[PDB]
Amino acid sequence: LYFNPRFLADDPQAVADLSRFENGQELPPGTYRVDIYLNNGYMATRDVTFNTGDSEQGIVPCLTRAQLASMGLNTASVAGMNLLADDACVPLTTMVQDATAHLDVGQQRLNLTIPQAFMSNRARGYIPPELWDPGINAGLLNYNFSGNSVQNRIGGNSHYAYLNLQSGLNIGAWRLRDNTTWSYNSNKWQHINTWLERDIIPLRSRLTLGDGYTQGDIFDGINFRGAQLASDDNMLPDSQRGFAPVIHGIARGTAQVTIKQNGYDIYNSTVPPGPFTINDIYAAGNSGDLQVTIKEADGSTQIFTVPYSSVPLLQREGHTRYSITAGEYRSGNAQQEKPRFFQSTLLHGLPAGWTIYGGTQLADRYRAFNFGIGKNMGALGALSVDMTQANSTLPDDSQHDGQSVRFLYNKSLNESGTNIQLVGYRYSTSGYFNFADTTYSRMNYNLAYNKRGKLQLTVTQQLGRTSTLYLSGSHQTYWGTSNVDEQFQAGLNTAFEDINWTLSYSLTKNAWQKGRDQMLALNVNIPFSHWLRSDSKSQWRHASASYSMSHDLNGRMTNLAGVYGTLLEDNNLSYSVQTGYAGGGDGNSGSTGYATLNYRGGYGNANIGYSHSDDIKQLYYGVSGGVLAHANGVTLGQPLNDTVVLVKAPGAKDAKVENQTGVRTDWRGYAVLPYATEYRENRVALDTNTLADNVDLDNAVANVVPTRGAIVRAEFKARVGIKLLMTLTHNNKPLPFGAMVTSESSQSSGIVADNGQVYLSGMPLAGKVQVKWGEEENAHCVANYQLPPESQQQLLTQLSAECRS
Amino acid sequence: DVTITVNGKVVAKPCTVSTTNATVDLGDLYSFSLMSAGAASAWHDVALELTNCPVGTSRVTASFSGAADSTGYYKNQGTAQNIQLELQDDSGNTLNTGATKTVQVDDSSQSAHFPLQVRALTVNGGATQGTIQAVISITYTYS
Amino acid sequence: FACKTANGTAIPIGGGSANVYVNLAPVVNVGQNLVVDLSTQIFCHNDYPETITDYVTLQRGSAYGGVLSNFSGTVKYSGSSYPFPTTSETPRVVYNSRTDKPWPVALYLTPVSSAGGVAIKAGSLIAVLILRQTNNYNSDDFQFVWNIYANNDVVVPTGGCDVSARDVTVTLPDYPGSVPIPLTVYCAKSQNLGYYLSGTTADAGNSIFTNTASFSPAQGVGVQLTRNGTIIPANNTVSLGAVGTSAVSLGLTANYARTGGQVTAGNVQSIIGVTFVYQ
Amino acid sequence: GVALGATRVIYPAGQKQEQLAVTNNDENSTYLIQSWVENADGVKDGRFIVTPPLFAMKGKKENTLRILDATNNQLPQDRESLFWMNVKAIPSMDKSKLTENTLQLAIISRIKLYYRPAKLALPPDQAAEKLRFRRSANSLTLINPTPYYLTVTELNAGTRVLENALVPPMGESTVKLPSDAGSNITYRTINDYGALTPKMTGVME
Amino acid sequence: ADSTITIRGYVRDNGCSVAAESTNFTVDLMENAAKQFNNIGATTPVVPFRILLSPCGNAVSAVKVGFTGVADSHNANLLALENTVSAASGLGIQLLNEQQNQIPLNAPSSALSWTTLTPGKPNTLNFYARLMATQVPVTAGHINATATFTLEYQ
Repeated sequence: LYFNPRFLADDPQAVADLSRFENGQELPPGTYRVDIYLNNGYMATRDVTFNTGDSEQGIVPCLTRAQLASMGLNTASVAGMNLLADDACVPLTTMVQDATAHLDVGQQRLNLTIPQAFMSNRARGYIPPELWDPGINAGLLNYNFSGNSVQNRIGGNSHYAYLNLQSGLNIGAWRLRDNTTWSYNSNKWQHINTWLERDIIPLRSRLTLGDGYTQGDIFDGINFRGAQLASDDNMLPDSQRGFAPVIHGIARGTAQVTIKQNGYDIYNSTVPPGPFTINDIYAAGNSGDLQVTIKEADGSTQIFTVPYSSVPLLQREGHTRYSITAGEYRSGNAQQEKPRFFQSTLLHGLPAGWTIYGGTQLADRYRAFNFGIGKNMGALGALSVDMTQANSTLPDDSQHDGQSVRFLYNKSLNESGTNIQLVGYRYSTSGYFNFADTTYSRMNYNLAYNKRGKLQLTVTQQLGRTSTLYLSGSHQTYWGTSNVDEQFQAGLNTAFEDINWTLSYSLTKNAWQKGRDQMLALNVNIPFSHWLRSDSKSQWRHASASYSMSHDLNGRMTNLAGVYGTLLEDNNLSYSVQTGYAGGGDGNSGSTGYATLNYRGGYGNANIGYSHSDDIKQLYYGVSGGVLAHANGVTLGQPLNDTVVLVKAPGAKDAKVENQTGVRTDWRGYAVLPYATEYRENRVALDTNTLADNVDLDNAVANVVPTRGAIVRAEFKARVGIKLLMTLTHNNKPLPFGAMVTSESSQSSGIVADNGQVYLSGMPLAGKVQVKWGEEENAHCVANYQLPPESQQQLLTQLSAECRS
Repeated sequence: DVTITVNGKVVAKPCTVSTTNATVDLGDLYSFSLMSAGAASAWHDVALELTNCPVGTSRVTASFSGAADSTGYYKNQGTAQNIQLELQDDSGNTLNTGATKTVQVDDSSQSAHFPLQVRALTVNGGATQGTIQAVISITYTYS
Repeated sequence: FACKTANGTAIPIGGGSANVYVNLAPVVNVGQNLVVDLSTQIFCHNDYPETITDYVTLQRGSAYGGVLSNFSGTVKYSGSSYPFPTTSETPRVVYNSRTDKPWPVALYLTPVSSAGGVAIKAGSLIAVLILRQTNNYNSDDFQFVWNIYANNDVVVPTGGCDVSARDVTVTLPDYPGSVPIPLTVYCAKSQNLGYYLSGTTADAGNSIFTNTASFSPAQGVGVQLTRNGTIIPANNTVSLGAVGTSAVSLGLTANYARTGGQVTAGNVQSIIGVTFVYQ
Repeated sequence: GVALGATRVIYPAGQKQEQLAVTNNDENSTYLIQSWVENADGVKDGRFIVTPPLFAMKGKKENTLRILDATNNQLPQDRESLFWMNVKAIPSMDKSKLTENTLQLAIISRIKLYYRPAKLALPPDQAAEKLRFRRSANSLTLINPTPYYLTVTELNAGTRVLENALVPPMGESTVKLPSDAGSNITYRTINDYGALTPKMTGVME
Repeated sequence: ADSTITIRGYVRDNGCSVAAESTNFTVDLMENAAKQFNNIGATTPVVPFRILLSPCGNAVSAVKVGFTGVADSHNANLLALENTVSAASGLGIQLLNEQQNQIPLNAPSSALSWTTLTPGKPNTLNFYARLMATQVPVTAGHINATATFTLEYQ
C-alpha cells in the first residue's frame, strides 16, 4: 500500500501525511482489547496474543483451530490444519495463500484478507449469537387512563373511568411483567396476568414460568399457568424463514448458476466444483415454479424445472420445532374446575417432501392422540392427512370413545388465472369431544351437542390487471339438530386512476337465533392530494375524502362520509370528522356524526373524541404515557411496545432522531425509541439541524442488536464549546493540504484544509495551538489565539494568526 | 304447583372505533439497498384502538382488503415501479387481501388492540424513481 | 232403567256395570268445594213408568279411586248431605217418569291442602261407587259398580283458592328487560296467604337463579325476580295482608342478573316455582 | 468505484448544513477521497468549509459528507448561485510491482451546487412555463425572465437534434440553429429531483 | 369505511460509477534506440485501454469527457513524465479516441461536445494511447507519468 504524492498536488512537496493511513505505526503489544474483523464486518472481540513475525509491521497473530471454527473459515478446505495441536500458533500467512495481516490500534480493529473461494458457506443475512444484549438491570412502568361522558335524555347521568397499569421488571436475564386495572363506576383492583419468561440462547428455546398460551396450529388456545418449554422462530434469519427445497446439483468445473423464476433472475452466484447445496430461496408459493440451470464454460446447459408448494404445516429439512407445556387449567369461568394436564408436541423434517408430526395430551381424566403425515409431491400440490384419536370422560361416570379426521388440500398454478389457497374439510363422529368440555362441570345429562363436520372455502380471483375478486365461505354441521352455520363473504377491489372503488358483500347465519343477515355496502375514496396545487407549507394538504353507502336489502338505506387530513408540518395533530344519515328498515332515522381529535406529543398522548347522534351523546377523552425509571433518573416519553432503545446524548436539547413523528429529546438529553425491532440490526440516525450553536456531535450512525425485552444504550459523545475559523501561516508560507492540529485543553483535533485554513469544534477562549504536519523532526509551529469578548452572538468568526517560529 | 317459564336471548352489539387515520411514514430511502433482489427496509410498528364494547361481544374478527398485483402483494398506486407492500404481524403470518384475524377481548377494561407492521421491500430489485401510494381498507366484523 | 248421556257413551260392560264418560268442572266454593257434578250430564230415566219403579240408592264402602283415594269429603244426594263414604244406607229415590231428568249426585272434597291441585289425565280412575237398584215387582236385588272416568286433562284444585294459570311463559327482550307477569289469585274467603321463592341457585345472597339450557347456554347471565320496589330473595315468606275475593295480583318483575365477568352470548332458560303457605 | 448521493445538491437559505452519502463498490481496492469547492469562474474559493476533506475508504463502506456555510451574507437575494463541487479519487497499488512501468488514472466527478434564497414570490414548481424565444435566421436566443435555473434537454426544432444549453437569469444565450429546422419547438425540462419531465409545447409572440 | 391507513414514501436515484484500470508499458525501447529521427515521427505500438461504466440510473443522459494534467514546455499538447534522475530524456504521451484523433490537453468544458449513453446496458469507452519522442535521442531509464479522467454530469 503505497501512494504517489506527485499527482496528489502539483509540486514536489506535499504533506508527509500519507504514511499514517495504511501502515503508520508499529507496536509490540498485544493485549489491548482489539476487535476481530472478517471481510469488513464486526464478528466478535477477543484477546489475541501477538508474537514476533516477519511482515510489513513485524508482528503476526496467533490463533488456534477451535477459534477459526466460529469465525467462518472452512477448516476442511485447508490441509494440514488437523495435524496441528490446539494450543499453538497457526501460520495462516504461509499455509493459506494470499492472507496478509492488517492491524490498526487507532480505531481498535484487525482485518483478515481472506478470499471467498476458501471460505465456507452460510445463509445470506446471518446474525452472530454472541452479539446479543441481555439488558440493563432496571425496572419498567406503563400506564393508561381513560374516561367517558355518556349522556342521554331520560336517565342520562352516568360516568366511567378506566385506568390501566403495567408493571415490568428486568434484572439480569429475567423478564418479569405484571398487569392490572382500576375500574370506577357511578371499584377495586383486578389482577389479570403475571408471568416470568426466560430466553434460551444455546438450545434455542424459550422457557416461560407462569401465565401463557399454546399455539393455535395443532390445538385450540388454552390459557394456563405454569412451565412452558418451547422454541422460538424469531431467532432464525429471514433468509431461512419459510419453505425451501434442497437443490442437488453436480458441477464438473467452475460455472455460474443463475436461479431464474418467471423470466426474472432472482439469484446469481458461483459454485465450487462438485456437490453444492442451495438454501437461500425466499417463501413465494404464488409465483409459479423454479428454473434452475448451470451455465458451464463450454456451452453445456442443464435445463430442469423444480415444482414448489406452500403449506404452513410443512417444514424444511434440517429444522426441528418442539413445545412442552405444563401447568393447571385456568379459563376464568366460575363453573369450571382446575385440573392438571400435560401437553407435548414435536415436529421433525424428513427428505423428499415428507413431514412427521404428532403430540399427546396427558391429563388425569383426558387423553388425546394425534398423528399426522404431510406428503409433498410437486405438480399435484400437497396433501396432509392426520388422524385424531381422543378419549374423553363424561362427568356422569361414563367412558366413551371417538376418532377424528381433517382433510387439507393445497394447489397452485402460475399463469392461467388466480390459484386456490386453502381448503379444509373436518369430519368427526358423535363420540368426539374436546378438552374444554371435560373441564366444564358443576356437579352436585347436561348437554350432548358437539360439532359434526366443518367445511372451509376461500377462492381468490384476479381478472385483468386492475381488478381483484375475493370469495370466502364457511360451513358447519351439528349432531341431532339441523342448525347450519354459514358465513359467506365477497368483496371487490378496483382502482380506476387514483380513486378507489370497493364493493363488499356479507352473509352471516348463526344457530341460536333465526334469520339470515346480509349486508351490501360500498366505499368510495377520493384523495385530494394531486388534484390541487402544490406548495411548500399549505397546512391544509394531505387531505382525502371518503364516501360509503350501506344497504342491507331490507329497506334500511344508510350512508357514511368523512374528510380526514393533516394540519401540522410534523404530522402530530390528526382530525377525523365523519357523518351519516339513517332511514328505512324499521322506521328509524337520524343524523349521526363524529369528531375525533388525535394528538401525539413528545411526553404523552391525548385525544378528544366528540360523538353525536339522535338521542345518545358522549365525549371521548383519555391520557396515556409511560415512565422509564433508570439508573440515571426518570425519563418520560411515548408508551413502549415491549422494545426499549435508549439514547444517551448529553447536550442534545431538541434533536429528533429520524422517522418518528413528534419524538423529541428532553432538557436532560435522553431519548427513547418504542418503534424498533428485535434480534436484528437497526439504524439510529441523529439529525443535527436543531442543535443550532453550542453542541457539535461527531457521529450519528448507531448499529446495535437488541433482543426481546431489553434496554440498549446509545453512546454519542458530544462537545462543549464554540467553533472558530483561523488562518495559520508558517513564516509567510501557507500550510499544506492536510495536517494535524491538536489542543491540550480540548478533546477535539483538526484537519487543515486548503490555503492554511483549519476547522475546529469545541474550543475554548484561549488555548495552545500545536501544529505538526510531517514527521517529528522539530516543534516548529506552536501558536495560540485570543478571541475578543465583544463577538459572542455570532455563528462563526474569521481571524488570522502567525507562528512564532 | 304453578310453573313459570322464563326465556331470554343475548345478542351482540358493535363497538366504537377511535382511530382511523394512522399514517405510517417511511421517510427517505436509497436505491443502492434495493438494487439486489432480496433486501428490505426497517420495520414500522402500528396499532389500533378498539374500546367501549357493550355486553355481548367477546370475539372481534378484523378483515383486510385492498388492491393486489400479479405477485400476490399489494399494488402500488404511485409512479414508482418494482416495489410492493407487505403486511405481517407478531406471529409471522402473511396478511394478504382477504386475511382475517380473531383476538380475545379483555373484560376488566373492555378494550381491544391490533398491532401491525408495515415495511418497504422490492422483489426483482432495482427500484425506480417515484412515489409510494397505498390505500388499505379494514372492515370490522362482529360475531 | 237407562241413563242415556250426550257427552259420552255409557256402554254396559258387565251387565249393570258401565263406564260413563263425563266432563269435569271444578267449582270453588265456600267451605266445601265441588269436584264432579253428575247432576248436569247424566240423564237417568225410565222406559216403563207404569209397570216397574226404579229405586236407585247407594250402598256402603264407596270411597275414591286411583291417586285421589287418600282424600275425603262430603256428598250431596238429592238435597240431603252425607260425608264421603257413607257407613250406612241412604234413602231411596223413586223413578216413574219418561222425562229425562238428571241424577242429583254431587261429589265434594274437604280441602286439606292449601292451593295446589291434582292433575287428572284423560281416561283414568276417579271414584268407585257401589250403587244399588231394587224394584216393587219382586224382592230381587242386583248389584252393580259404576266407574267415573275422564275424557280430558282438567286439573282439580284441592283448596279453597284458585290461581289464574299454572303454566305461564314470559318472553324477555334482548337485555334490558322489564315485563310484568300476569297472574291473578282469588279465593272464596278472606284469609291470610304467604308465598316464597324456591329454586336452583348458586350465588351467595340467594337472589340469582341458575341458567339451565340445552343448546348453547349463556355464562354470567342470571334470572332475578323482584317486585316494584324490593328485590325478593330465596326462601322468604312474603305476605300481602287481607286477600279479597277480587282479581288480586302479585306484581312481579323478571330481570337479568350478572354474576361473572365474562359474558358469552347464549340462550337463557330456567325453572321458577312457587308454593302458597297459609298464615 | 465512486458513487455519490445524487447528481445535484439543493441548498435552501436558512439551513445550517447538508448531507452527502458516498458509497464505495470496490471491495478489493482502496480509494482516497479529496474534495474542494470551486466556482463558475475558476477561482478556488474558500467560503464553504467542508469536513473531512482527506479520508481513506477500504472495501464496501458508506460515509456522509457535510457542507457548512461561511459566506457571512454577502450574496444577492434576487437570484441563485451556480457553484461546482469536485470529488477526486485516488487509487492504490501494490508494493512488489514498483520495478515495472505502469500508468495510473485520476477520476474527478463534476457536479453542480445551487443556492436557493428564502422568501420569494414565484415557486420553482412552475418556473419552466415562462420561456420566451427569439428565432433568428442562423441562431436562437432564449429569454428567462424568472430568476431561476433551467436545464433544457432534448431540444428538437423538428427533424434536427441540438445540444444542451444553460440560460442564466436576466441575460441572453445565443446558440446555434440550422437552416433546415421546422416550425414548432419541442423540449423537456429538468426538475429539482433529477427526474424527467414530460413533453410540453409553446407558441411565441 | 371504518379504518384507513395512508402509506407514504419517496426514493431518489443514484448516479453512475467509474471503474479505473491500469496500463503497463511493454515497448522496451525498440524504436527509441536506432532513431535518430525528427519529433514528427513516432512509431510506437498502440496499447489499448478501456474505461468501465458498470450500472447507472435513469438520471444520466449525456456527459462530457476530458483529460487534464501537467503539460510540457516544448509542447502543451503532450504529457510529460516525472522529473527524476532514473528516467529517460525527452518523451511524450499522446492520447487517442475511438476515431483515432488528437485529444487536446487541458481543454475547457466550453469547447467540447456531449456524449449520449443508454441506461440499463453496460457502457464501455474504448480509448487509445501511444508514446512520442521529443528530444534528440532517448536515454535508458523509467517511463512514469500520470493522467486524469474527469467527467461532467448534467
